[PDB]
Amino acid sequence: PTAQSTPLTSGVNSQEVPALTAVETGASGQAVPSDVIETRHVVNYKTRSESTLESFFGRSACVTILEVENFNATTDADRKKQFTTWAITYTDTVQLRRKLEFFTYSRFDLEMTFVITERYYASNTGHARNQVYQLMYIPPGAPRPTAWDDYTWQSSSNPSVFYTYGSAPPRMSIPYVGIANAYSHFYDGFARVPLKDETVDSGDTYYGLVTINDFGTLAVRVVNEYNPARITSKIRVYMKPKHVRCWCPRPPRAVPYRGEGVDFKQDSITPLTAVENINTF
Amino acid sequence: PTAQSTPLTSGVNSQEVPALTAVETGASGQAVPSDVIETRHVVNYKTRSESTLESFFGRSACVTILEVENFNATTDADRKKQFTTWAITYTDTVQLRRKLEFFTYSRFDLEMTFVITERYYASNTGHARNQVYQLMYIPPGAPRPTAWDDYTWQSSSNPSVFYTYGSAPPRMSIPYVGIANAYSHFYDGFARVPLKDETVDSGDTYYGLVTINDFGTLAVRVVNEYNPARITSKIRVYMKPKHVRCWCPRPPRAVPYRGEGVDFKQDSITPLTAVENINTF
Amino acid sequence: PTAQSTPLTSGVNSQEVPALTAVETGA
Amino acid sequence: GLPTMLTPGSSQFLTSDDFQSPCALPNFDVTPPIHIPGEVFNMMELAEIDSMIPMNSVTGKANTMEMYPIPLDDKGSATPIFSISLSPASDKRLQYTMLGEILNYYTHWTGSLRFTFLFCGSMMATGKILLSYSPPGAKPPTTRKDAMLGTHIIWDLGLQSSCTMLAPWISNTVYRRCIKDDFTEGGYITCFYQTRIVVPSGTPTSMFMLAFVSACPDFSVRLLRDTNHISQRT
Amino acid sequence: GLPTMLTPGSSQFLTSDDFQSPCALPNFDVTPPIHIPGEVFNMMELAE
Amino acid sequence: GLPTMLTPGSSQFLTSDDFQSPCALPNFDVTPPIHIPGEVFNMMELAE
Amino acid sequence: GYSDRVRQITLGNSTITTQEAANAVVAYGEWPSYLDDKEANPIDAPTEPDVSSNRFYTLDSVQWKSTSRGWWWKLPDALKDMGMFGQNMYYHYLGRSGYTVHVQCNASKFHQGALGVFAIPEYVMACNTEAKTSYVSYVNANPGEKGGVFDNAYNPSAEASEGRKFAALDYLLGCGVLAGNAFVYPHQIINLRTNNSATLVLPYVNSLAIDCMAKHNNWGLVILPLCKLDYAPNSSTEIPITVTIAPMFTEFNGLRNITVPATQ
Amino acid sequence: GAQVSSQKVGAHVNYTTINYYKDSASNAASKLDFSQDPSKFTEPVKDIMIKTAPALN
Amino acid sequence: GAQVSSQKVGAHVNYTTINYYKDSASNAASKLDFSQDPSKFTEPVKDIMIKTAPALN
Amino acid sequence: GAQVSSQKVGAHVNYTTINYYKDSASNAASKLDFSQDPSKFTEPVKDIMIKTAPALN
Ligand SMILES: CC(=O)N[C@H]1[C@H]([C@H](O)[C@H](O)CO)O[C@@](O)(C(=O)O)C[C@@H]1O
Ligand SMILES: CC(=O)N[C@H]1[C@H]([C@H](O)[C@H](O)CO)O[C@@](O)(C(=O)O)C[C@@H]1O
Ligand SMILES: [Ca+2]
Ligand SMILES: [Ca+2]
Ligand SMILES: [Ca+2]
Ligand SMILES: [Ca+2]
Ligand SMILES: [Ca+2]
Ligand SMILES: [Ca+2]
Ligand SMILES: [Ca+2]
Ligand SMILES: [Ca+2]
Ligand SMILES: [Ca+2]
Ligand SMILES: [Cl-]
Ligand SMILES: [Cl-]
Ligand SMILES: [Cl-]
Ligand SMILES: [Cl-]
Ligand SMILES: [Cl-]
Ligand SMILES: [Cl-]
Ligand SMILES: [Cl-]
Ligand SMILES: [Cl-]
Ligand SMILES: [Cl-]
Ligand SMILES: [Cl-]
Ligand SMILES: [Cl-]
Ligand SMILES: [Cl-]
Ligand SMILES: [Cl-]
Ligand SMILES: [Mg+2]
Ligand code: NA
Ligand code: NA
Ligand code: NA
Repeated sequence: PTAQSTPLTSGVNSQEVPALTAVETGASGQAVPSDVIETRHVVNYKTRSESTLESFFGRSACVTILEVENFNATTDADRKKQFTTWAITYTDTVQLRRKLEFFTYSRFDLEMTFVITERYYASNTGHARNQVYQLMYIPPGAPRPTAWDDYTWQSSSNPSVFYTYGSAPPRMSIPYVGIANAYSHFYDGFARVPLKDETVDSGDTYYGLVTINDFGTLAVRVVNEYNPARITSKIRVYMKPKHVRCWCPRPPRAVPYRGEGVDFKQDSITPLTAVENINTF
Repeated sequence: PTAQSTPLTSGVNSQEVPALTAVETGASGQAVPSDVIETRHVVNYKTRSESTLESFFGRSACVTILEVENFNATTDADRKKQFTTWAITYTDTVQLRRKLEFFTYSRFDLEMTFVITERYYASNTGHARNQVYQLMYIPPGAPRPTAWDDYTWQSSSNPSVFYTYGSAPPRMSIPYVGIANAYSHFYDGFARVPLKDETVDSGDTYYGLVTINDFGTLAVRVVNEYNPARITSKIRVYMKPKHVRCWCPRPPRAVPYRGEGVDFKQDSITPLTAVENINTF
Repeated sequence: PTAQSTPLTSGVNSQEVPALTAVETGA
Repeated sequence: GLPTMLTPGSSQFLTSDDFQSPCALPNFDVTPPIHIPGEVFNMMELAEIDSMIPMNSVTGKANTMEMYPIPLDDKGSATPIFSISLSPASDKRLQYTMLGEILNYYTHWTGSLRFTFLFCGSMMATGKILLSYSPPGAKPPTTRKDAMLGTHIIWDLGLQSSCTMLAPWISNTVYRRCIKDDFTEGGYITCFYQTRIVVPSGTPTSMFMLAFVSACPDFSVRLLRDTNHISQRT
Repeated sequence: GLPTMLTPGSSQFLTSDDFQSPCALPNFDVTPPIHIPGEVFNMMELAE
Repeated sequence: GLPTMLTPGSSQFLTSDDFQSPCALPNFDVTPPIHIPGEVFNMMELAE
Repeated sequence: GYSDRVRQITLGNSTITTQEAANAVVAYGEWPSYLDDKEANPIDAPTEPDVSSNRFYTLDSVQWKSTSRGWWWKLPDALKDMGMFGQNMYYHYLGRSGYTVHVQCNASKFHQGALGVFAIPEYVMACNTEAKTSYVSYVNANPGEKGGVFDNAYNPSAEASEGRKFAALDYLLGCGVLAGNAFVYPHQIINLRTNNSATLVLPYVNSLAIDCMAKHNNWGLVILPLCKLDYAPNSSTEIPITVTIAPMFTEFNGLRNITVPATQ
Repeated sequence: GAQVSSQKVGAHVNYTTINYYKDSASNAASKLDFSQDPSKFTEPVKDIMIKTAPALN
Repeated sequence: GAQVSSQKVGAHVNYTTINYYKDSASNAASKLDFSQDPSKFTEPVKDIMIKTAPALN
Repeated sequence: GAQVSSQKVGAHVNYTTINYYKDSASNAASKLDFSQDPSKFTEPVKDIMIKTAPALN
């Protein structure tokens, strides 16, 4: 299937007036060049292959950067650097989020890929043996780790991936896991109805998708015990929507995001650069 | 095969009384919504796919953490750090054990996976060449190592896996190896009958599965001789039951374990948090 | 191919004596 | 060799993977199977079995056999006999039922819940009891006249010892979450004297009923997870 | 094993690649689809 | 190349494994067999 | 005419009647049976004692009080000194048996109370010392027809030697699970307003075709007061609970001299 | 000796299995078994109980 | 169970797919879907509008 | 040239072998051979001995 060919047409002198319409109806303009000019025949062999939803979304996009370290931790703050937990979301970054938010609802499977990098914190503290990472998916309700070596990492039921530093970026597929018939990119509502004369706080409650969304937690650790040399790591998380369906198109984000909601920032709501004149080519 | 659809039903005025029963019979309540309310037709397309025994058990769970080291050992205690032996069991950890103990008897093949990690004990003792590990399965009766480099590691008949540090986690399948027609998760008995007036000690004998179970021993060493740099290693052992059958369901463990038996701990037998009132939503 | 099954048998009172042999034969 | 190219995921250990692996004991002759009674195929089979709700887990009764029996008497109070939220995984009383324990290995649940009540007074005790399920979003019922506006059954005590009240599947979402969650709240189960319990002389004036919960055949669970009900020291 | 030989590209992560990968949640029962109004198939539908 | 993905067990040496391996002496002509008395097939023959 | 409440059971020379039953349970829906040739293990011709042993044996009665926390027995332990069943059990290395369990407790239309009656495969119970694990004497594990009682308190022993008995803690079913979940086991309830008896028919249950009866109990029998006994004219009244059990489809292998277990 | 079977449905066909090993213990997970008989636990009664009839007659 | 499909044309044939996994979520990208109906967004009007006719008559 | 053979039974089908090498020495283990004749060691006697008959007549 190709984009439209142009038919051979000459002029008209007619009560047929395809150049005029009434967009008050809610219909866009429909006229094509053959309606308003003399056209040659042009066979169009070109296709819209690369603007299908699968083609538009068919990319692994970075959605977050996590940090973990491996060293002899002697304080609570340093013990908390030996592992990390991240509430799974696409709102830490802007690029994939903006593409998804062309749509109100979506349904897709997810390819998740990870890029893991290290550096030495210091020299003259010797070296570090090659590190193994555990990335554990903690679904909502499953116990979250409070230490890098607590019982939760035995991961009998939670999916974990063990990644060996220097190996190919690890990767797995996630089904469409939504508890609705599609994912909502926007939710104009609340998690509960506040009722007449109830004592429950109404002063510090939130609004929209943040009140109802929960895709669980990614927990990451270095499995190795500490070397004399402190190693610091970054884990970049990549998402590719595949087997994609989307519904109810939206205008795209025109101004910077300032969090997980649709809120905008007072110093960043002037996207257009003023033209010198309405008559500027 | 799907979970039950709901039929279209209206009201009743009838000598048929599906709302009443007598659970003294040992039958659970059987009534469904269409027995006690007006129902619409709802087609149920949902399945119990993820609660089949294969789905419930279809996870590699950590069952133990072993330790081995590689350094120039000059004492008996330090020589014993160059290798480790572990009686194979699922009772060192709680998560897989509790899932298995929903059942009295089981039959399954086992996927065993290992995650091997290292750290430098110290800096300024130079470096260590990449280490090879031997994990030897010693069936009951086969000779157990007394040193990391004794004759037992030649492993002519015992299965061994040689693992190169930094390679993919090693993995092998074990058949259903039980000497009975199923594994017993619980055994209400003894290994022998103590007889009238025998001189055999009855004061320090044990009870239950611990008196009869023996799945042999895992022996682990670093194959390499010592470097100037002491390396300490952890071997995490993972088990996944596959091709699973189970019999005779049990209430799950409600309070902490305190060993290989069903025993409970006096300070940890109050699992419920008291409610303020019987009328607390 | 399996190891040998055991047949149903009762007692005997017989001149057939499978319990006795002579291992001098090398059997 | 056959030209190949490694993709992302290569050499990872995903604990929910499903691959073949070499057998450590090749040519091993497994013990022949025999028929054993009580084979289980699905955890939802176990969810359909009645187990007792520790409905009276108040101070002094929690973690005793007295946590199960629901106090009844012949006084005909207008106060509710018991009140509990339809939160079968997370509620302090439902979480330790057999259904609750199974739900705490899953993230999502759907379907109808069956509440079966066994009256354990004397044969000479009579009574009518209202059992109600109120789907969420309105004032939680604390009076019979609010409770009776919801899904309910009037139980006549008699020769048939037991009455089943259904919490039919009534939800916005196709699944609820196995956690305390406003968005997937399930509503309110309550119980009132419809008349009162009546006894003649020489008969106990206070007695108990037992409450059981089980899943209906429309019930299913998804998204395997670790439970918060077992842990160990490290 | 089957004799094989790795080619250039081996172990790379190309963000526009199109490969299979193991599922972290095997045997997962996705929520049944229902008809939702306003399905989009092509970004050029929005351009019109 | 054919896209592949290494699984757990990759590169391990299990002493009870049962894999093919390249022959160090290809096209070698083994000594023809002859009948020898006393062939054994099963250790249980010796147990009897 | 025929009623779920009225039942006769005849095995050998013994008959039970009840006029206030509540149906009968067949554990896991399976009637007991003899061991098929295609599932057999020991190869000696078995002893099948039939009517000599497959008959109702009545245990010593226990007293249900307002303060009772419950009772347990193990099988075949509870029947080890019962007529020819006991003799066949101890003259053989191996035995298998199903059972008809008939629990009897009558009162009046003015009494109230409810007993949970549970048949538990591999009923392993906690020991009463925290100095050891799985530390129970053969003698304390195998009390015979007297069985044991539950307690509502856990008081583990100061010394390991004094704690070699079960910690039969009622609300943890003596084994670290909540008693409210015992209904996953084959059960009936004796609710005094409804019924005066429970009947459970048990097949042989094990991971083996046949096993050492003197080493291994296949079933626990648990009777828990779910709702306490109450009687307005006398709160201190006691009513008997009587347990009557018939072995069924008994089969024994490995005949020799008689087993005489240690009594201390 | 390739087996072609139905996949578990996702957001929006078949898959191929070849067994590489001589031991069934080496095989991937058993195929989904939807078998169930809750009645052996929920209703293990000798005499049939009709829901609409009295439990005790 | 090999699928043979047309490749996307380059500068100057077919390709083969075998699914290796039991979950459709594991599969590579959906095949090109050229479906479209711009009119549900560009002309969602109750009464048909003929281009050559007046929009309002 | 794929061989499809019966697997050794586990707790609860077939497997495929292709030989990759031109030398049989490269092949995996020989298939299970249940052949036996214990009598060549347990009863290597010239004259048949009937179990029920006297060994020496
Ligand atoms: C993260 C970072 O900046 N690390 C730097 C460290 C830290 O400042 C330590 O505090 C002191 O070693 O100092 C260096 O001089 C070093 O150790 O060779 C350079 C190194 O890059
Ligand atoms: C396991 C452990 O704690 N090792 C530590 C060692 C040991 O204390 C040795 O006894 C002395 O080297 O000391 C260090 O300062 C070192 O060597 O660089 C840090 C290192 O992490
Ligand atoms: Ca027009
Ligand atoms: Ca024209
Ligand atoms: Ca670490
Ligand atoms: Ca009924
Ligand atoms: Ca109806
Ligand atoms: Ca070494
Ligand atoms: Ca002879
Ligand atoms: Ca390869
Ligand atoms: Ca006989
Ligand atoms: Cl880094
Ligand atoms: Cl771990
Ligand atoms: Cl969701
Ligand atoms: Cl301008
Ligand atoms: Cl380590
Ligand atoms: Cl060696
Ligand atoms: Cl065993
Ligand atoms: Cl509370
Ligand atoms: Cl595989
Ligand atoms: Cl309390
Ligand atoms: Cl691929
Ligand atoms: Cl091979
Ligand atoms: Cl006795
Ligand atoms: Mg006696
Ligand atoms: Na065209
Ligand atoms: Na259905
Ligand atoms: Na045979």
